[PDB]
Amino acid sequence: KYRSCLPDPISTYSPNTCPQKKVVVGIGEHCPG
Amino acid sequence: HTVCKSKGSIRNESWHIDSSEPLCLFKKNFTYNVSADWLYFHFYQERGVFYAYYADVGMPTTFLFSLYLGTILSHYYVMPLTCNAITLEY
Ligand SMILES: *[C@@H]1O[C@H](CO)[C@@H](O[C@@H]2O[C@H](CO)[C@@H](O)[C@H](O)[C@H]2NC(C)=O)[C@H](O)[C@H]1NC(C)=O
Ligand SMILES: *[C@@H]1O[C@H](CO)[C@@H](O)[C@H](O)[C@H]1NC(C)=O
Repeated sequence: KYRSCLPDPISTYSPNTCPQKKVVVGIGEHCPG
Repeated sequence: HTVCKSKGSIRNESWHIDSSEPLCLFKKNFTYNVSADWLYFHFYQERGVFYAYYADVGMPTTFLFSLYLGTILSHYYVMPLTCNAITLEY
């Protein structure tokens, strides 16, 4: 589906809106992206 | 969608479309009892390791295999069957 993640997803003012959530890497897993 | 080996549609194949053999990680063949009523399967994952158990005779299941992927599996499908004469439960 189509889309604010503005200006950057790392320093966004509202992290609850951008779909790119911040997660940590578990055991036996890699970086999701 | 998959088809039967008795009377199929005009397509006869819809699993993949890639021509060149892609890079794989695990490809095996197993045997099962043909004169059976139910086949029990147990798939799961833990710490990036995918385990699968299979049974053809009896209700309890036995170890079948286990492999390493490194990612997290999300979805699964059933690949509906398309045949001309057929009952089918899953
Ligand atoms: C697993 O078994 C299947 C058949 O059940 C094999 O697929 C056949 O492979 C031969 C030789 O490569 C081909 O000539 C046939 O056309 C294939 N049949 C089908 C329906 O694809 C498969 O190669 C086996 N895999 C392994 C690793 O042994
Ligand atoms: C397959 O199952 C039938 C009955 O369900 C049994 O009689 C037969 O011995 C089984 N064959 C194998 C190879 O397990």
